[PDB]
Amino acid sequence: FKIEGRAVVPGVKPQDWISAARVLVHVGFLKSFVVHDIPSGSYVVEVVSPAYRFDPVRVDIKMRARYVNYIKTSEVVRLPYPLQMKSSGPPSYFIKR
Amino acid sequence: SNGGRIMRSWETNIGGLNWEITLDSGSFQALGLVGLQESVRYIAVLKKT
Repeated sequence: FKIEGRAVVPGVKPQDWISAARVLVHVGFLKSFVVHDIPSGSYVVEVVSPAYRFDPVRVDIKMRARYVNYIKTSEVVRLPYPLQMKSSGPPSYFIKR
Repeated sequence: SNGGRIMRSWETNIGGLNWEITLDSGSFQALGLVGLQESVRYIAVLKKT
């Protein structure tokens, strides 16, 4: 089976950072986003980037990704369709004085 | 890759993939790049079956 996805940034002209993406969960790459030849179950995927942040998504594949919370196994927040991720700016690893 | 199963093409400029597909089960005896009379439209795969 497989996993379709889009992985977008607001205005940052994606192509450049495509050189440093490697989606984990089975590994996939960018173009858009596809992961071939997996089994069916409850898998949590994330879009790795070293200079960006992407919130993970918990697919429970018929495809439905509801939410990752890790506390309450039984929960449904019904995310519509594949892995929209909102590219929440640059993560702040540096700290001021 | 993967013993004949998976096939990918890249761009060689930025690292930007352009298309990936998957094949049947085999052993990948060999691969070639065929063109008919003046162009190279097609590619060929041989997997022992």
